[PDB]
Amino acid sequence: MELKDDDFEKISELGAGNGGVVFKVSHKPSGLVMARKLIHLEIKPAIRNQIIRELQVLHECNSPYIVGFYGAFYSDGEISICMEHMDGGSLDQVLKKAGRIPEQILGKVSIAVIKGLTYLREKHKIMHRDVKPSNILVNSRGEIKLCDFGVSGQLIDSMAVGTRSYMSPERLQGTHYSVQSDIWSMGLSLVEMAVGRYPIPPPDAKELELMFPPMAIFELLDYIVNEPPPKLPSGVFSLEFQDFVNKCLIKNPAERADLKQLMVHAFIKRSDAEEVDFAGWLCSTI
Ligand SMILES: Nc1ncnc2c1ncn2[C@@H]1O[C@H](COP(=O)(O)OP(=O)(O)NP(=O)(O)O)[C@@H](O)[C@H]1O
Ligand SMILES: O=C(NOCCO)c1oc2ccncc2c1Nc1ccc(C2CC2)cc1F
Ligand SMILES: [Mg+2]
Repeated sequence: MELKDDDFEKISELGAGNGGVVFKVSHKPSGLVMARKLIHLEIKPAIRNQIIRELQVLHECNSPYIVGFYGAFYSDGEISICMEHMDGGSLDQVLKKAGRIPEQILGKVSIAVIKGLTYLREKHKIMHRDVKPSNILVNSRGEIKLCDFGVSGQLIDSMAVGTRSYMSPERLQGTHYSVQSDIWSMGLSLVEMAVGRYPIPPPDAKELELMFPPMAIFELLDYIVNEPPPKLPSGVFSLEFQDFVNKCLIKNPAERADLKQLMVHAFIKRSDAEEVDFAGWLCSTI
């Protein structure tokens, strides 16, 4: 069935970001609750068609690890993407209430992200391009799914920054980037979720014993691309987790681990085995 603007009705607002705003909406004709992302773009009907046309491949993106697609259309200066409402929000949100995320959970998240990136790569030749905690959604059935990935080339072009980059050093420095870049974004996200805050600059020895100003733009990018990469603090994380993220945060994208390798890494194999009531822990956390 086709989706259109008048067939919808706002329930609440799920939040916004750089460029987009997302509503919890009811699709009157189906009765389905959906998340509707609106993206403001002043753009000629020729390209706004190609964008909508390119977004249709989302209908073919079905995975337990990828957020469901209902449909996409253009309204009034805004292209809408309608998707599965994830009643548990983004890991960004859960990080806020949770403070830290237990290594055991993170291992479950890691599994989802890898399988999800793998799905997008293997079955669609799509790289994510924007991996961070807010584009990893969770729900009450304990599912973990990726969203806001780079399906439509033209949309990418039409959106052509903030105070926190999850961009790999190679992408910060040029155009010489690709799927390895997502691995970095993951690594960083995990360290952030692991620790409780954005890992750059790394915490003082003090700040660490405590757990257990905001940087200038250039000052931060200059760190990412030129200082050694962040690390899980010794001691309170398994040696396997530490190696996992260290492999993700290698500065040279060709030396950096790839999806193949991470999938059979000690940490993943170990997390695969662990009995974790992710669902139970999530709701407990809310
Ligand atoms: N499908 C969804 N279901 C439930 N909540 C969602 C969904 N999509 C987005 N959200 C929420 O809406 C918030 C803002 O979404 P979004 O416009 O994509 O930007 P962001 O990921 O928060 N930050 P940014 O990537 O810098 O724009 C997210 O943090 C989620 O909490
Ligand atoms: O959200 C994006 N950027 O977030 C900044 C907004 O504040 C985004 O950037 C894209 C670039 C190219 N094609 C698509 C998207 C896309 N959005 C998107 C992609 C996939 C899905 C799957 C159905 C769940 C949902 C989406 F909303
Ligand atoms: Mg987003």
